[PDB]
Amino acid sequence: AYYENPEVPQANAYMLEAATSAVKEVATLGVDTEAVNGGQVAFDTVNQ
Amino acid sequence: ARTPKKKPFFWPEQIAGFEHMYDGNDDYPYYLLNRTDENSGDLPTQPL
Amino acid sequence: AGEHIPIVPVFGEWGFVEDKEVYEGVVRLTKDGQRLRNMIMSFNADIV
Repeated sequence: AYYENPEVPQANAYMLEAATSAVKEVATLGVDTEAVNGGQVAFDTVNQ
Repeated sequence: ARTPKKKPFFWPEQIAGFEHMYDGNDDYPYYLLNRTDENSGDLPTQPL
Repeated sequence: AGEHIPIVPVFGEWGFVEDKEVYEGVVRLTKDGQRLRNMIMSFNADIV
């Protein structure tokens, strides 16, 4: 008989999937053009 | 965060005097439980 | 020396919820998804 640690529940793994998708979601506004003039286009128009 | 997770169940009468054999640290490479008890002895069968 | 207010705040998307002001950069509710990852990171570190 050998000690059985918490193996990290399926609830934690389910939350990791929801977590990774959530943080990148707002972080990228929406890349209009690769490199310069990415997600900052919305900011750039009203800035000028 | 909140939930009990996979850890061994014991009885209060076989965990008596063992609290240095569980602490989350290496003070031990084994565990100890009470094998026999008064009012008819017992033998291991994985009682946990 | 101005003939108008010389202070120009730049905004991203700007408007009102109804009557309270609200505006957003690329960080607004990005904070949510970062905390779910941090949750799992802090809890499982304790298990380890």
